[PDB]
Amino acid sequence: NAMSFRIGHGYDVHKFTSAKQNIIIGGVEIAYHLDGDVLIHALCDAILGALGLGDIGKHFKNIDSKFFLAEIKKMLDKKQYSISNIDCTIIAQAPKMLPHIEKMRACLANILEIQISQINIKATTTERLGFIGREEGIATHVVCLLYR
Amino acid sequence: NAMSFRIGHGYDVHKFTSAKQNIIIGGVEIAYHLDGDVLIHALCDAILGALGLGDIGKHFKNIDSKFFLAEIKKMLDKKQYSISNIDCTIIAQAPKMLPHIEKMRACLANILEIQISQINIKATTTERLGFIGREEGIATHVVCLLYR
Amino acid sequence: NAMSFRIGHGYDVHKFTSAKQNIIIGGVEIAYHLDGDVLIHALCDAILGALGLGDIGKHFKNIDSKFFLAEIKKMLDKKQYSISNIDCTIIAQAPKMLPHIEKMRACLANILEIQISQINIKATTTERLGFIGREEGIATHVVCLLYR
Ligand SMILES: [Cl-]
Ligand code: NA
Ligand code: NA
Ligand code: NA
Repeated sequence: NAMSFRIGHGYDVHKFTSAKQNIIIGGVEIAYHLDGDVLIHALCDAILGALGLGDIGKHFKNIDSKFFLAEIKKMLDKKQYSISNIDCTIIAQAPKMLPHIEKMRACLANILEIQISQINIKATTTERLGFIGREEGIATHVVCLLYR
Repeated sequence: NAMSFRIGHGYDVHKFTSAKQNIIIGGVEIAYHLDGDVLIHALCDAILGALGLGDIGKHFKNIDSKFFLAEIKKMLDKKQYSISNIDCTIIAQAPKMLPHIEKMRACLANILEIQISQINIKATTTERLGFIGREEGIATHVVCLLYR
Repeated sequence: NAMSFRIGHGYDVHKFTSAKQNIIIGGVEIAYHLDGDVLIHALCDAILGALGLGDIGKHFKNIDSKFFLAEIKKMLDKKQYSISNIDCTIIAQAPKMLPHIEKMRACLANILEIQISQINIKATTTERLGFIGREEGIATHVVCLLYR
């Protein structure tokens, strides 16, 4: 017989939220900001993308994003596709990703039950240009290849 | 025997054109702006990309973009490749895409003569950052996988 | 038997460096600016990406970028994968790429020892929006598909 391959692509952006002092109003103290895991998000998007399932939005807060990834792993099995490989590009002026990347790979390879060598995570910069260069936020691109 | 797979990638950007009142000059009324379907454009690019055909520019105005997509469908057949699947990411702060996405999928699946499940369209935002966050325009990323 | 496919994705950005007159300080003349091949860079990233090898950074200045591409060609052989095809999107408001693209394709197809038709290079614009629209720099997206 023959086999089937499918590509997904996720893209996500996270805006940094500056922490600023809590304020009192009408005598009550309100902590504020002025959550989302950008990579796992783009990754879920890529996988549902490859499957013609739309995005994470079609299927669904403060729960560890790892959970969602685990639900996507199940949806993946029900559709009877496997991961061939995953490639990730984190785009950030900062923080510095390099120290944490292998941890990310092990973490996700585990949840997804593939080999570390089947999921690549690299980080680049915009060279201080655009909203990412000004450190207003970060983005990630994910591509996945699925097989049956 | 064996089979062949090929990846394309399109990327397109559309700048919004503000509608502003018509002006008279030298006594003649001139309507102005201060056309392109961004998705079908990136999509054509991805397909010609996968085939080593360059871009839509290598092969060619106000004609419905669906037409071009139909010519790309023919070029695809002459090269004897088929679509495995297509993944699309629309990047926009607005308008709101969600209501129109299924229409897009049906429309394009039809022209391309594949299953709706073979073409995925998702929409994300830049979270109000960069030119897209300021609503100056929109972009789309397309990836396609082709087989023989 | 069966075969294996793998996707890579590279993304690179280059900031233009304005040439401005040399300055003298403490009586010594210092030439300054206020190097990297963006495409070959994203391309290497895509290939190492597909292989679960991280990025060019994991494996390594003023040497012709073609060299690095040639080392990536060797790493590719040691892992025993082949290029199915490569798709490149150069994002620039300028300079004008169109005249130089075929040269790029021949150059890289040669080093990589594949057919010109196996590597596609297209160029688009941001329509004068964002850092690329303001001509502050350029980016490239590469996707590659590898087989065994
Ligand atoms: Cl900007
Ligand atoms: Na799809
Ligand atoms: Na190609
Ligand atoms: Na990989």
